[PDB]
Amino acid sequence: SIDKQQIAASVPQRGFFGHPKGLFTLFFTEFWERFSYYGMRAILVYYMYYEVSKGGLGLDEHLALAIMSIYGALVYMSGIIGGWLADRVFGTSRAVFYGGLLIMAGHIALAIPGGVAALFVSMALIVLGTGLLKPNVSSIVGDMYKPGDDRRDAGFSIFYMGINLGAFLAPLVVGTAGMKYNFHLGFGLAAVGMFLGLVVFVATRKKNLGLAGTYVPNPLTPAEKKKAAAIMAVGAVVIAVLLAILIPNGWFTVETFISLVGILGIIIPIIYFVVMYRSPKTTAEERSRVIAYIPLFVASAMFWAIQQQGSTILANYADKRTQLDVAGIHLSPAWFQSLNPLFIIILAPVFAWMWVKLGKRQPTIPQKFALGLLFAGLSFIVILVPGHLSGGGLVHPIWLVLSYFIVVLGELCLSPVGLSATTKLAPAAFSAQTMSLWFLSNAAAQAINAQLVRFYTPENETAYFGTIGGAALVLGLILLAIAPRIGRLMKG
Repeated sequence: SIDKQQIAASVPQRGFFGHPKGLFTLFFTEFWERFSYYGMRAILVYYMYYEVSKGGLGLDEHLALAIMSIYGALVYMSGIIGGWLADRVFGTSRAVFYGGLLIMAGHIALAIPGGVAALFVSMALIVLGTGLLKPNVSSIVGDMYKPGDDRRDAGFSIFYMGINLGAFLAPLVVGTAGMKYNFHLGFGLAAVGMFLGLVVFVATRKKNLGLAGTYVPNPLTPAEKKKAAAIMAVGAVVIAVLLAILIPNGWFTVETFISLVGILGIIIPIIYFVVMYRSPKTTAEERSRVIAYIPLFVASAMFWAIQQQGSTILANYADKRTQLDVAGIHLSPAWFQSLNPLFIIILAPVFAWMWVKLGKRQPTIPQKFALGLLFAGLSFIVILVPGHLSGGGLVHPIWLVLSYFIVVLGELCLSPVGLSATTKLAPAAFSAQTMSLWFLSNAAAQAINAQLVRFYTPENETAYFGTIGGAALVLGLILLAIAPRIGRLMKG
Protein backbone atom coordinates (compact mmCIF):
# COMPACT_ATOMS: atom_id res chain seq x y z
CA SER A 1 0.00 0.00 0.00
CA ILE A 2 1.18 3.50 -0.93
CA ASP A 3 0.53 6.47 1.39
CA LYS A 4 -2.56 8.49 0.42
CA GLN A 5 -0.69 11.80 0.56
CA GLN A 6 2.01 10.47 -1.77
CA ILE A 7 -0.73 9.17 -4.07
CA ALA A 8 -2.47 12.56 -4.09
CA ALA A 9 0.92 14.19 -4.71
CA SER A 10 1.16 12.28 -8.00
CA VAL A 11 -2.32 13.35 -9.14
CA PRO A 12 -2.88 16.81 -10.66
CA GLN A 13 -5.49 18.67 -8.60
CA ARG A 14 -6.80 20.91 -11.39
CA GLY A 15 -7.92 20.87 -15.00
CA PHE A 16 -11.56 19.79 -14.89
CA PHE A 17 -14.01 22.44 -13.62
CA GLY A 18 -12.34 23.02 -10.26
CA HIS A 19 -11.62 19.30 -9.96
CA PRO A 20 -8.55 17.14 -10.73
CA LYS A 21 -8.21 16.44 -14.47
CA GLY A 22 -8.24 12.75 -13.56
CA LEU A 23 -11.96 13.10 -12.92
CA PHE A 24 -12.32 13.79 -16.65
CA THR A 25 -10.54 10.52 -17.37
CA LEU A 26 -12.70 8.58 -14.91
CA PHE A 27 -16.01 10.29 -15.73
CA PHE A 28 -15.71 9.54 -19.44
CA THR A 29 -14.28 6.04 -18.94
CA GLU A 30 -17.29 5.04 -16.84
CA PHE A 31 -19.75 7.02 -18.99
CA TRP A 32 -18.75 5.12 -22.14
CA GLU A 33 -18.74 1.80 -20.30
CA ARG A 34 -22.24 2.50 -18.99
CA PHE A 35 -23.31 3.87 -22.38
CA SER A 36 -22.16 0.69 -24.09
CA TYR A 37 -23.69 -1.64 -21.50
CA TYR A 38 -27.04 0.16 -21.39
CA GLY A 39 -27.16 0.60 -25.16
CA MET A 40 -26.53 -3.08 -25.75
CA ARG A 41 -28.99 -4.05 -23.00
CA ALA A 42 -31.73 -1.84 -24.47
CA ILE A 43 -31.89 -3.93 -27.66
CA LEU A 44 -30.50 -7.27 -26.47
CA VAL A 45 -33.86 -8.72 -25.40
CA TYR A 46 -35.42 -7.86 -28.77
CA TYR A 47 -32.40 -9.25 -30.61
CA MET A 48 -32.93 -12.55 -28.79
CA TYR A 49 -36.62 -13.23 -29.50
CA TYR A 50 -37.18 -11.40 -32.79
CA GLU A 51 -37.61 -13.75 -35.75
CA VAL A 52 -34.54 -14.69 -37.79
CA SER A 53 -35.98 -12.93 -40.85
CA LYS A 54 -35.98 -9.74 -38.76
CA GLY A 55 -32.32 -10.14 -37.81
CA GLY A 56 -33.13 -11.64 -34.43
CA LEU A 57 -31.92 -14.93 -32.94
CA GLY A 58 -35.43 -16.38 -32.96
CA LEU A 59 -35.35 -17.59 -29.36
CA ASP A 60 -38.49 -18.02 -27.25
CA GLU A 61 -39.67 -14.84 -25.50
CA HIS A 62 -39.64 -16.41 -22.03
CA LEU A 63 -36.13 -17.79 -22.54
CA ALA A 64 -34.91 -14.36 -23.67
CA LEU A 65 -36.45 -12.58 -20.68
CA ALA A 66 -34.97 -15.16 -18.31
CA ILE A 67 -31.50 -14.81 -19.84
CA MET A 68 -31.78 -11.03 -19.42
CA SER A 69 -32.53 -11.46 -15.71
CA ILE A 70 -29.67 -13.92 -15.22
CA TYR A 71 -27.43 -11.48 -17.10
CA GLY A 72 -28.05 -8.61 -14.67
CA ALA A 73 -27.68 -10.93 -11.68
CA LEU A 74 -24.30 -12.24 -12.86
CA VAL A 75 -23.09 -8.70 -13.57
CA TYR A 76 -23.92 -7.59 -10.02
CA MET A 77 -22.21 -10.66 -8.55
CA SER A 78 -19.20 -10.10 -10.81
CA GLY A 79 -18.56 -6.77 -9.10
CA ILE A 80 -17.89 -8.66 -5.88
CA ILE A 81 -15.37 -10.96 -7.57
CA GLY A 82 -13.77 -8.08 -9.48
CA GLY A 83 -13.49 -5.89 -6.40
CA TRP A 84 -11.56 -8.67 -4.70
CA LEU A 85 -9.29 -9.10 -7.73
CA ALA A 86 -8.22 -5.45 -7.81
CA ASP A 87 -7.78 -5.25 -4.04
CA ARG A 88 -5.72 -8.44 -3.78
CA VAL A 89 -4.00 -9.04 -7.12
CA PHE A 90 -4.49 -6.52 -9.96
CA GLY A 91 -4.94 -3.07 -8.47
CA THR A 92 -7.92 -0.90 -9.45
CA SER A 93 -6.26 0.81 -12.43
CA ARG A 94 -5.07 -2.44 -13.98
CA ALA A 95 -8.47 -4.02 -13.32
CA VAL A 96 -10.22 -1.22 -15.23
CA PHE A 97 -7.92 -1.76 -18.21
CA TYR A 98 -8.28 -5.55 -18.36
CA GLY A 99 -12.00 -5.31 -17.65
CA GLY A 100 -12.44 -2.73 -20.39
CA LEU A 101 -10.69 -5.01 -22.87
CA LEU A 102 -12.97 -7.92 -21.99
CA ILE A 103 -16.03 -5.68 -22.28
CA MET A 104 -14.98 -4.38 -25.70
CA ALA A 105 -14.37 -7.95 -26.86
CA GLY A 106 -17.86 -8.89 -25.70
CA HIS A 107 -19.51 -6.15 -27.75
CA ILE A 108 -17.47 -7.17 -30.80
CA ALA A 109 -18.83 -10.71 -30.50
CA LEU A 110 -22.30 -9.20 -30.92
CA ALA A 111 -21.25 -6.70 -33.59
CA ILE A 112 -19.93 -9.41 -35.90
CA PRO A 113 -22.42 -11.77 -37.61
CA GLY A 114 -23.25 -14.74 -35.40
CA GLY A 115 -25.91 -16.72 -33.59
CA VAL A 116 -26.84 -17.83 -30.09
CA ALA A 117 -23.32 -19.11 -29.36
CA ALA A 118 -21.91 -15.63 -30.02
CA LEU A 119 -24.38 -14.21 -27.51
CA PHE A 120 -23.28 -16.60 -24.75
CA VAL A 121 -19.62 -15.73 -25.35
CA SER A 122 -20.51 -12.03 -25.36
CA MET A 123 -22.36 -12.42 -22.05
CA ALA A 124 -19.40 -14.15 -20.40
CA LEU A 125 -16.96 -11.47 -21.56
CA ILE A 126 -19.13 -8.54 -20.45
CA VAL A 127 -19.94 -10.12 -17.08
CA LEU A 128 -16.23 -10.69 -16.42
CA GLY A 129 -15.24 -7.29 -17.80
CA THR A 130 -17.90 -5.28 -15.98
CA GLY A 131 -16.97 -7.02 -12.74
CA LEU A 132 -13.39 -5.81 -13.10
CA LEU A 133 -14.10 -2.29 -14.32
CA LYS A 134 -17.35 -1.04 -12.74
CA PRO A 135 -16.59 -1.26 -9.01
CA ASN A 136 -12.89 -0.43 -9.42
CA VAL A 137 -13.20 2.71 -11.54
CA SER A 138 -15.13 4.32 -8.67
CA SER A 139 -12.30 3.37 -6.30
CA ILE A 140 -9.76 5.43 -8.25
CA VAL A 141 -11.63 8.74 -8.07
CA GLY A 142 -11.33 8.68 -4.27
CA ASP A 143 -7.56 8.35 -4.62
CA MET A 144 -7.30 11.70 -6.41
CA TYR A 145 -8.57 13.68 -3.42
CA LYS A 146 -6.38 14.14 -0.34
CA PRO A 147 -8.14 13.74 3.03
CA GLY A 148 -9.97 16.88 4.14
CA ASP A 149 -10.70 17.92 0.57
CA ASP A 150 -14.29 19.17 0.38
CA ARG A 151 -14.31 18.57 -3.38
CA ARG A 152 -14.51 14.82 -2.77
CA ASP A 153 -18.29 14.61 -2.36
CA ALA A 154 -18.77 16.90 -5.35
CA GLY A 155 -16.34 14.80 -7.38
CA PHE A 156 -18.25 11.57 -6.74
CA SER A 157 -21.53 13.34 -7.48
CA ILE A 158 -20.24 14.41 -10.90
CA PHE A 159 -18.78 10.95 -11.57
CA TYR A 160 -22.10 9.25 -10.80
CA MET A 161 -23.93 11.67 -13.09
CA GLY A 162 -22.19 10.06 -16.06
CA ILE A 163 -23.71 6.69 -15.19
CA ASN A 164 -27.22 8.14 -15.43
CA LEU A 165 -26.29 10.18 -18.50
CA GLY A 166 -25.03 7.05 -20.23
CA ALA A 167 -28.23 5.28 -19.22
CA PHE A 168 -30.35 8.05 -20.71
CA LEU A 169 -28.50 8.59 -24.00
CA ALA A 170 -27.73 4.98 -24.94
CA PRO A 171 -31.25 3.73 -25.74
CA LEU A 172 -31.74 6.86 -27.85
CA VAL A 173 -28.56 6.30 -29.86
CA VAL A 174 -27.70 2.59 -29.75
CA GLY A 175 -31.37 1.68 -29.44
CA THR A 176 -32.41 3.71 -32.47
CA ALA A 177 -29.63 2.38 -34.69
CA GLY A 178 -30.23 -1.20 -33.57
CA MET A 179 -34.01 -1.24 -33.97
CA LYS A 180 -34.48 1.01 -37.01
CA TYR A 181 -31.55 -0.23 -39.11
CA ASN A 182 -29.78 -3.38 -37.92
CA PHE A 183 -29.11 -5.11 -34.59
CA HIS A 184 -25.39 -5.59 -35.29
CA LEU A 185 -25.05 -1.87 -36.04
CA GLY A 186 -26.32 -1.05 -32.56
CA PHE A 187 -24.03 -3.64 -31.01
CA GLY A 188 -21.25 -2.14 -33.12
CA LEU A 189 -21.86 1.35 -31.75
CA ALA A 190 -21.65 -0.13 -28.27
CA ALA A 191 -18.26 -1.61 -29.17
CA VAL A 192 -17.13 1.77 -30.47
CA GLY A 193 -18.38 3.40 -27.27
CA MET A 194 -16.35 1.11 -25.02
CA PHE A 195 -13.39 1.61 -27.36
CA LEU A 196 -13.66 5.36 -26.77
CA GLY A 197 -13.60 4.71 -23.03
CA LEU A 198 -10.52 2.51 -23.38
CA VAL A 199 -8.69 5.13 -25.44
CA VAL A 200 -9.34 7.97 -22.96
CA PHE A 201 -8.29 5.78 -20.03
CA VAL A 202 -5.10 4.33 -21.54
CA ALA A 203 -3.91 7.58 -23.11
CA THR A 204 -4.46 9.88 -20.12
CA ARG A 205 -4.20 7.76 -16.95
CA LYS A 206 -0.43 8.14 -16.52
CA LYS A 207 -0.49 11.94 -16.35
CA ASN A 208 -3.98 12.38 -14.87
CA LEU A 209 -4.12 9.55 -12.33
CA GLY A 210 -0.43 9.27 -11.41
CA LEU A 211 0.09 6.62 -8.73
CA ALA A 212 -3.63 6.06 -8.16
CA GLY A 213 -4.71 2.45 -8.62
CA THR A 214 -1.29 1.29 -9.77
CA TYR A 215 -0.68 -0.61 -6.52
CA VAL A 216 -2.06 -3.68 -4.75
CA PRO A 217 -3.67 -2.64 -1.42
CA ASN A 218 -3.96 -6.17 0.02
CA PRO A 219 -1.60 -8.52 -1.88
CA LEU A 220 -1.57 -12.29 -1.27
CA THR A 221 1.21 -13.95 0.70
CA PRO A 222 3.50 -16.24 -1.36
CA ALA A 223 1.80 -19.27 0.21
CA GLU A 224 -1.62 -17.81 -0.61
CA LYS A 225 -0.59 -17.42 -4.26
CA LYS A 226 0.07 -21.16 -4.57
CA LYS A 227 -3.03 -21.97 -2.52
CA ALA A 228 -5.24 -19.74 -4.67
CA ALA A 229 -3.84 -20.82 -8.06
CA ALA A 230 -4.32 -24.53 -7.34
CA ILE A 231 -7.98 -24.08 -6.36
CA MET A 232 -8.88 -22.33 -9.63
CA ALA A 233 -6.73 -24.80 -11.59
CA VAL A 234 -8.53 -27.74 -9.98
CA GLY A 235 -11.75 -25.74 -10.17
CA ALA A 236 -11.37 -24.90 -13.86
CA VAL A 237 -10.56 -28.51 -14.74
CA VAL A 238 -13.44 -29.94 -12.67
CA ILE A 239 -16.00 -27.68 -14.38
CA ALA A 240 -14.68 -28.67 -17.82
CA VAL A 241 -15.11 -32.43 -17.32
CA LEU A 242 -18.60 -31.96 -15.86
CA LEU A 243 -19.80 -29.79 -18.76
CA ALA A 244 -18.23 -32.12 -21.34
CA ILE A 245 -20.36 -35.03 -20.12
CA LEU A 246 -23.31 -32.81 -19.26
CA ILE A 247 -23.75 -30.77 -22.47
CA PRO A 248 -24.62 -33.75 -24.69
CA ASN A 249 -26.02 -36.29 -22.19
CA GLY A 250 -26.30 -34.60 -18.78
CA TRP A 251 -28.14 -32.68 -19.87
CA PHE A 252 -26.82 -29.30 -18.72
CA THR A 253 -28.74 -26.68 -20.71
CA VAL A 254 -29.35 -22.94 -20.56
CA GLU A 255 -32.46 -23.73 -18.49
CA THR A 256 -30.37 -25.67 -15.97
CA PHE A 257 -27.95 -22.74 -15.75
CA ILE A 258 -30.87 -20.35 -15.20
CA SER A 259 -32.21 -22.64 -12.48
CA LEU A 260 -28.76 -22.84 -10.88
CA VAL A 261 -28.47 -19.04 -10.67
CA GLY A 262 -31.95 -19.02 -9.16
CA ILE A 263 -30.83 -21.56 -6.58
CA LEU A 264 -27.73 -19.46 -5.87
CA GLY A 265 -29.92 -16.37 -5.52
CA ILE A 266 -31.57 -17.90 -2.46
CA ILE A 267 -28.77 -20.01 -0.99
CA ILE A 268 -25.98 -17.39 -1.06
CA PRO A 269 -27.79 -14.73 1.02
CA ILE A 270 -28.75 -17.43 3.53
CA ILE A 271 -25.11 -18.51 3.91
CA TYR A 272 -24.08 -14.86 4.31
CA PHE A 273 -26.57 -14.30 7.12
CA VAL A 274 -25.71 -17.55 8.91
CA VAL A 275 -21.99 -16.77 8.79
CA MET A 276 -22.47 -13.23 10.14
CA TYR A 277 -24.84 -14.34 12.90
CA ARG A 278 -22.71 -17.33 13.96
CA SER A 279 -19.42 -15.41 13.76
CA PRO A 280 -17.26 -15.52 16.92
CA LYS A 281 -15.94 -12.06 16.00
CA THR A 282 -19.34 -10.48 16.66
CA THR A 283 -20.91 -8.99 19.79
CA ALA A 284 -24.41 -9.71 21.09
CA GLU A 285 -25.56 -6.25 20.01
CA GLU A 286 -24.25 -6.83 16.48
CA ARG A 287 -26.02 -10.19 16.18
CA SER A 288 -29.32 -8.49 17.00
CA ARG A 289 -28.64 -5.90 14.29
CA VAL A 290 -28.06 -8.63 11.70
CA ILE A 291 -31.50 -10.06 12.48
CA ALA A 292 -32.94 -6.54 12.19
CA TYR A 293 -31.29 -6.24 8.77
CA ILE A 294 -33.13 -9.30 7.43
CA PRO A 295 -36.44 -7.54 6.67
CA LEU A 296 -34.45 -4.70 5.08
CA PHE A 297 -32.68 -7.20 2.83
CA VAL A 298 -36.00 -8.80 1.89
CA ALA A 299 -37.58 -5.41 1.16
CA SER A 300 -34.62 -4.46 -1.01
CA ALA A 301 -34.86 -7.73 -2.94
CA MET A 302 -38.62 -7.30 -3.46
CA PHE A 303 -38.12 -3.72 -4.61
CA TRP A 304 -35.28 -4.45 -7.03
CA ALA A 305 -37.26 -7.38 -8.41
CA ILE A 306 -39.89 -4.96 -9.68
CA GLN A 307 -37.39 -2.25 -10.65
CA GLN A 308 -35.13 -4.58 -12.63
CA GLN A 309 -38.16 -6.00 -14.44
CA GLY A 310 -38.37 -2.60 -16.12
CA SER A 311 -35.51 -3.71 -18.37
CA THR A 312 -36.96 -7.16 -19.00
CA ILE A 313 -40.71 -7.69 -18.53
CA LEU A 314 -41.63 -4.06 -19.26
CA ALA A 315 -39.23 -4.09 -22.21
CA ASN A 316 -41.31 -6.93 -23.67
CA TYR A 317 -44.45 -5.00 -22.70
CA ALA A 318 -43.29 -1.96 -24.67
CA ASP A 319 -42.69 -4.17 -27.70
CA LYS A 320 -45.79 -6.38 -27.55
CA ARG A 321 -48.47 -4.63 -25.49
CA THR A 322 -47.91 -0.93 -26.14
CA GLN A 323 -49.21 1.35 -28.88
CA LEU A 324 -46.00 2.61 -30.50
CA ASP A 325 -47.72 4.42 -33.38
CA VAL A 326 -48.84 7.66 -31.72
CA ALA A 327 -48.86 11.28 -32.94
CA GLY A 328 -48.08 10.17 -36.50
CA ILE A 329 -44.73 8.73 -35.44
CA HIS A 330 -43.45 5.28 -34.47
CA LEU A 331 -41.87 5.17 -31.01
CA SER A 332 -39.02 2.70 -30.56
CA PRO A 333 -39.62 0.18 -27.74
CA ALA A 334 -36.00 0.53 -26.64
CA TRP A 335 -36.58 4.22 -25.89
CA PHE A 336 -38.56 3.29 -22.77
CA GLN A 337 -35.28 2.27 -21.14
CA SER A 338 -34.36 5.97 -21.08
CA LEU A 339 -37.32 6.71 -18.82
CA ASN A 340 -35.82 5.47 -15.53
CA PRO A 341 -32.56 7.44 -15.73
CA LEU A 342 -34.38 10.54 -17.04
CA PHE A 343 -36.80 10.64 -14.11
CA ILE A 344 -33.92 10.04 -11.70
CA ILE A 345 -31.95 13.00 -13.08
CA ILE A 346 -34.94 15.33 -12.72
CA LEU A 347 -36.46 14.10 -9.46
CA ALA A 348 -33.31 13.42 -7.39
CA PRO A 349 -32.63 17.10 -6.63
CA VAL A 350 -36.31 17.50 -5.70
CA PHE A 351 -36.15 14.58 -3.26
CA ALA A 352 -32.93 15.93 -1.72
CA TRP A 353 -34.57 19.30 -1.14
CA MET A 354 -37.55 17.49 0.37
CA TRP A 355 -35.43 15.59 2.90
CA VAL A 356 -33.66 18.82 3.86
CA LYS A 357 -36.97 20.67 4.21
CA LEU A 358 -38.41 17.83 6.30
CA GLY A 359 -35.39 17.76 8.61
CA LYS A 360 -36.26 15.94 11.82
CA ARG A 361 -39.73 15.15 10.47
CA GLN A 362 -38.26 13.12 7.60
CA PRO A 363 -38.95 9.36 7.51
CA THR A 364 -36.33 7.03 8.99
CA ILE A 365 -34.23 4.68 6.87
CA PRO A 366 -36.45 1.63 7.47
CA GLN A 367 -39.49 3.77 6.67
CA LYS A 368 -37.86 4.88 3.41
CA PHE A 369 -37.34 1.20 2.58
CA ALA A 370 -41.07 0.69 3.08
CA LEU A 371 -42.03 3.73 1.01
CA GLY A 372 -39.88 2.45 -1.85
CA LEU A 373 -41.61 -0.91 -1.63
CA LEU A 374 -45.09 0.64 -1.61
CA PHE A 375 -44.36 2.70 -4.73
CA ALA A 376 -42.85 -0.29 -6.55
CA GLY A 377 -45.93 -2.40 -5.85
CA LEU A 378 -48.13 0.48 -6.93
CA SER A 379 -46.32 0.72 -10.28
CA PHE A 380 -47.35 -2.86 -11.07
CA ILE A 381 -50.94 -2.18 -10.01
CA VAL A 382 -51.10 0.80 -12.36
CA ILE A 383 -49.55 -1.19 -15.21
CA LEU A 384 -52.20 -3.95 -15.15
CA VAL A 385 -55.13 -1.52 -15.31
CA PRO A 386 -55.16 -0.56 -19.03
CA GLY A 387 -54.87 -4.15 -20.24
CA HIS A 388 -57.55 -5.10 -17.74
CA LEU A 389 -60.02 -2.39 -18.79
CA SER A 390 -59.46 -2.89 -22.52
CA GLY A 391 -60.97 -6.03 -24.04
CA GLY A 392 -57.73 -6.48 -25.94
CA GLY A 393 -55.21 -4.83 -28.23
CA LEU A 394 -52.37 -2.42 -27.53
CA VAL A 395 -52.48 0.14 -24.71
CA HIS A 396 -51.56 3.84 -24.61
CA PRO A 397 -47.84 4.49 -23.89
CA ILE A 398 -48.80 6.85 -21.05
CA TRP A 399 -49.49 3.85 -18.79
CA LEU A 400 -45.98 2.46 -19.15
CA VAL A 401 -44.43 5.90 -18.68
CA LEU A 402 -46.45 6.37 -15.48
CA SER A 403 -45.33 2.94 -14.24
CA TYR A 404 -41.69 3.94 -14.77
CA PHE A 405 -42.35 7.28 -13.09
CA ILE A 406 -43.85 5.60 -10.02
CA VAL A 407 -41.02 3.09 -9.53
CA VAL A 408 -38.54 6.00 -9.59
CA LEU A 409 -40.41 7.64 -6.71
CA GLY A 410 -39.80 4.40 -4.83
CA GLU A 411 -36.19 4.19 -5.96
CA LEU A 412 -35.31 7.65 -4.63
CA CYS A 413 -36.71 6.57 -1.27
CA LEU A 414 -34.95 3.22 -0.83
CA SER A 415 -31.79 3.31 -2.95
CA PRO A 416 -29.97 6.35 -1.47
CA VAL A 417 -30.16 4.92 2.07
CA GLY A 418 -29.48 1.34 0.98
CA LEU A 419 -25.75 1.21 1.61
CA SER A 420 -26.20 3.39 4.70
CA ALA A 421 -28.70 0.92 6.17
CA THR A 422 -26.33 -1.95 5.40
CA THR A 423 -23.35 -0.30 7.12
CA LYS A 424 -25.37 0.56 10.23
CA LEU A 425 -26.60 -3.00 10.74
CA ALA A 426 -23.46 -4.90 9.78
CA PRO A 427 -20.88 -6.09 12.36
CA ALA A 428 -17.52 -4.32 12.44
CA ALA A 429 -15.79 -7.58 11.51
CA PHE A 430 -17.78 -7.62 8.25
CA SER A 431 -17.40 -3.90 7.54
CA ALA A 432 -15.47 -4.74 4.36
CA GLN A 433 -18.33 -6.81 2.92
CA THR A 434 -20.83 -3.94 3.21
CA MET A 435 -21.03 -3.06 -0.50
CA SER A 436 -21.25 -6.71 -1.53
CA LEU A 437 -24.08 -7.34 0.93
CA TRP A 438 -26.02 -4.37 -0.41
CA PHE A 439 -25.37 -5.51 -4.00
CA LEU A 440 -26.42 -9.05 -3.07
CA SER A 441 -30.09 -8.13 -2.57
CA ASN A 442 -30.17 -6.56 -6.03
CA ALA A 443 -28.49 -9.64 -7.54
CA ALA A 444 -30.78 -12.06 -5.69
CA ALA A 445 -33.78 -10.09 -6.93
CA GLN A 446 -32.77 -10.48 -10.56
CA ALA A 447 -31.92 -14.16 -10.13
CA ILE A 448 -35.43 -14.69 -8.78
CA ASN A 449 -36.94 -12.60 -11.61
CA ALA A 450 -35.73 -15.19 -14.13
CA GLN A 451 -37.81 -17.90 -12.44
CA LEU A 452 -40.89 -15.67 -12.55
CA VAL A 453 -40.73 -15.24 -16.34
CA ARG A 454 -42.84 -18.34 -17.11
CA PHE A 455 -45.75 -16.73 -15.23
CA TYR A 456 -45.70 -13.71 -17.55
CA THR A 457 -48.19 -14.53 -20.33
CA PRO A 458 -50.92 -12.48 -22.07
CA GLU A 459 -53.54 -14.71 -20.42
CA ASN A 460 -52.47 -14.24 -16.79
CA GLU A 461 -50.87 -10.83 -17.31
CA THR A 462 -53.19 -9.31 -14.70
CA ALA A 463 -52.36 -12.13 -12.28
CA TYR A 464 -48.64 -11.63 -12.84
CA PHE A 465 -48.57 -7.87 -12.22
CA GLY A 466 -51.21 -8.15 -9.50
CA THR A 467 -49.56 -10.85 -7.41
CA ILE A 468 -46.09 -9.30 -7.54
CA GLY A 469 -47.37 -5.76 -7.00
CA GLY A 470 -49.64 -7.02 -4.23
CA ALA A 471 -46.78 -8.86 -2.52
CA ALA A 472 -44.75 -5.65 -2.49
CA LEU A 473 -47.64 -3.69 -0.98
CA VAL A 474 -48.14 -6.32 1.73
CA LEU A 475 -44.44 -6.39 2.62
CA GLY A 476 -44.41 -2.60 2.50
CA LEU A 477 -47.18 -2.40 5.11
CA ILE A 478 -45.48 -4.98 7.33
CA LEU A 479 -42.14 -3.15 7.13
CA LEU A 480 -43.79 0.13 8.17
CA ALA A 481 -45.16 -1.60 11.27
CA ILE A 482 -41.77 -2.93 12.36
CA ALA A 483 -39.86 0.13 11.12
CA PRO A 484 -39.73 1.95 14.48
CA ARG A 485 -38.05 -1.00 16.24
CA ILE A 486 -35.53 -1.39 13.40
CA GLY A 487 -34.75 2.33 13.31
CA ARG A 488 -33.87 2.48 17.01
CA LEU A 489 -31.58 -0.54 16.56
CA MET A 490 -29.49 1.28 13.96
CA LYS A 491 -25.94 2.27 14.91
CA GLY A 492 -25.73 5.93 13.91
